[PDB]
Amino acid sequence: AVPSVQTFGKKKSATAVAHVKAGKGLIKVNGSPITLVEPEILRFKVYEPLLLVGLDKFSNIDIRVRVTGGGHVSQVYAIRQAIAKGLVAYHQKYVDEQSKNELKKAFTSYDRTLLIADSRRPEPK
Amino acid sequence: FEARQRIEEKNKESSDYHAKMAHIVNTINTEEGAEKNKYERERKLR
Amino acid sequence: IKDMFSSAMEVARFEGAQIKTVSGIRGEIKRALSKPEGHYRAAFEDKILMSDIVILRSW
Amino acid sequence: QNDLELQQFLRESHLLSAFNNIVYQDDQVIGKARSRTLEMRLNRLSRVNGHQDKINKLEKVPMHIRRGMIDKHVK
Amino acid sequence: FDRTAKPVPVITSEVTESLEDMIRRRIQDSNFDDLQRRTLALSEELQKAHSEISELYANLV
Amino acid sequence: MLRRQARERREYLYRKAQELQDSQLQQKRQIIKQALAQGKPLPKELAEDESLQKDFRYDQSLKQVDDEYAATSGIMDPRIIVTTSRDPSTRLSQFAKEIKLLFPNAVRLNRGNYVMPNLVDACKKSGTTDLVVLHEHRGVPTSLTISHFPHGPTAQFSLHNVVMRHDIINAGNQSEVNPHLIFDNFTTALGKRVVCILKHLFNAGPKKDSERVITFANRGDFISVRQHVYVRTREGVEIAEVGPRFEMRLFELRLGTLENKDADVEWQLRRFIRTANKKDYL
Amino acid sequence: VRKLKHHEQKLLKKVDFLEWKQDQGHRDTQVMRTYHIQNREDYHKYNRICGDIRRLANKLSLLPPTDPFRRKHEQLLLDKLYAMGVLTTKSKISDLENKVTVSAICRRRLPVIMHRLKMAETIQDAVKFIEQGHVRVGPNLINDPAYLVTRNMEDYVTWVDNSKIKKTLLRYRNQIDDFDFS
Repeated sequence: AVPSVQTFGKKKSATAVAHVKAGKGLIKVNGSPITLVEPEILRFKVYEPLLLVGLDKFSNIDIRVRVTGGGHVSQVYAIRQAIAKGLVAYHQKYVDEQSKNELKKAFTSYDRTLLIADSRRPEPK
Repeated sequence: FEARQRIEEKNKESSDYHAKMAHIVNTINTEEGAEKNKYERERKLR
Repeated sequence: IKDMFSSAMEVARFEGAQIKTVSGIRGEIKRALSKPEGHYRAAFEDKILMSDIVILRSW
Repeated sequence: QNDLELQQFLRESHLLSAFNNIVYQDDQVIGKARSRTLEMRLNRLSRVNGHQDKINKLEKVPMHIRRGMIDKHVK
Repeated sequence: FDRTAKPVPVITSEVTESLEDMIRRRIQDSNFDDLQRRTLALSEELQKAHSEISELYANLV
Repeated sequence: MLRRQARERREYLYRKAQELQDSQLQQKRQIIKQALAQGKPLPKELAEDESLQKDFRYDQSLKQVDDEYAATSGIMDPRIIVTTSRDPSTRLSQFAKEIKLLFPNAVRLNRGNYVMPNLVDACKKSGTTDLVVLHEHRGVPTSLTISHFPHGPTAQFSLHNVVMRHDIINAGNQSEVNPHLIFDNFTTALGKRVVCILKHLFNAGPKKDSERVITFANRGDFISVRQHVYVRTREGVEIAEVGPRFEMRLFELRLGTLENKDADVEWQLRRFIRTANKKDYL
Repeated sequence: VRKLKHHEQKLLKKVDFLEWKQDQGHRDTQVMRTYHIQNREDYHKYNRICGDIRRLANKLSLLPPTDPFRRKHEQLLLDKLYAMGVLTTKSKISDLENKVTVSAICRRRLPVIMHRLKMAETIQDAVKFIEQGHVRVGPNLINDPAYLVTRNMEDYVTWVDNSKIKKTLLRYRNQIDDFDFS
């Protein structure tokens, strides 16, 4: 087979499925390289799960995402949640648990909503 | 206003008619049935 | 509905009224459409079609 | 005779003595007197209008047992 | 022609006045409806039967 | 908690179905309770019948709020939310506010983008007993639905001859004390049902001194509501009106909540029936 | 044993080696088959509990009707047993001696609940998956096929986490998310 791991990300009404399989180090999003995720201001919102943990961890796996639903900003937040959950879940599966821990400490200390859903469930006051 | 007058009138007319016909039928059955059951009660004897 | 009436004053005088289609479905006639002059809207009890003719009896 | 309760107490005079060796009243009565006398009243009320076999069917006892019971009883 | 509904009843001085007199009578008599906020020997042998059934019930439960 | 609420829905609907199957066994048990007491013969059915007669000791031991409200009628005071439709208008925001003041224990709530399943869910999960959602037409309000939450009924009313306190007269401001209630001329079984929904929407067991009554007069299919304050003079009662006057009118009574849209329908107003206009509660 | 001939059947009118009278119809064996229960003593323990309930309903019945002790104890015992789930409805009060069965207690047991909730295919597979260790009630998992699950724990019976049976459901519906290691 292939070593392969699927994760999911989610903001207001977007969704984003990441398949991470071990390969040579490419990152694509809806069939285009990540360096053209579109709104162009928030490209660094998408790049921050890469540049918080250094590029090499992505030099050795092939992350490939698909989103749908929502608008511009929502699809940005779904992509980066899916990528971050993808990288830490693959690391727990097919490398060591220690590096799972170091990854998740990095992403959580910077921004916990790389990993947990930011659900603004209502409140009756 | 004419709606109120029309609808209220029509309903009253129909309900009164229903009670009228039921009174005719009930009286016919009651009186004549007394007569017919009396005649048959005689007839079974002779 | 259209061309049963000729002005919105006429429809005003006849509104709230009974109406039925050929096909047996009933309805009432409710508010006079203002922008084209004859029409009104009437709310049937089932989905009327385009091949239908609404009517109103009167003596 | 048109009374409803004296004559009922006359009818279950015997069960009360039997199973309380007073409490004739049907709201202090207790135990197998209560059970059997309810079976009594229901049988009488149903007997005036039900059919003879189903109003009193007998429980099933094999032949030599039931013949023995009736013989001992008649003695 | 006919109608399909008795139309809504226009609110008049007479209607209001009837309504007030209803209220006045019910408030004089003060029978006005509320939701009420809910609260919270025998014989020798009946006492014996109770005792047995209570012990039996405790073991079962 | 989702799986809990769903499981009791499934159960209670079942146990009601059983109830409508044993009303006839209720009736066969009542006959015997007459005939044991006063000596009368039994019919052929109950006569020959022996399941029943064999277990007529237990059932002899056997033997009003509506059923959805019976669990918590007098114990807990309700919690209500009153909320507008969506993108309201200035007149409707006033109307929602003063309705909130009409009911004690009501909290106003503004809807923008609160989709309905999320509103029902969040109320359910937080624990609010019922929800009032109000619909306008250019300033004039025209509908009001009231729905009770641990899977219980929704009454939809349409509302008609409206005058508002805030826009008529600033003589003062409302008492906001536990009011008295008057429910006039509600007779038919459906009428009892509507009494039950509105009455349990109100508050706790109010005091004998409270000078604010609220009248709900069923006059001919049209429910009419008014608020009143009073005094007791030595000759009579001086009633001063307050609060909005509007003729309410019931026109649907579903059993689910107000998202469901396929719940069962207890009563629905039928306009195009041949004898629609003749009766009442039809 | 040989489908014995006529003169000897008439003489041996009472013989059977398989179905006697003290075996009440093999009722025990048969309800055991139905719900796939594994201990002879399971059926007869359930019958001793069922017997307790029935003698209690009988003693209460013999107390008089207008008696608030009787009314309180039967209303209270019905509500007890119905909350446990061994009888379905709480209205008719004759259900104590009528519809309280070893079979009702068995069908509140654990594998049957999975089968009813459709966590299984048949009670043999519910038993098998319990025994291999995939089912939990809340935090703590059950290896025990003979567990009796009150209504409010029927809310909480579920698959264990990271079982291969949980992964199959999710992978089919196409919702595996490996951050959960579901």
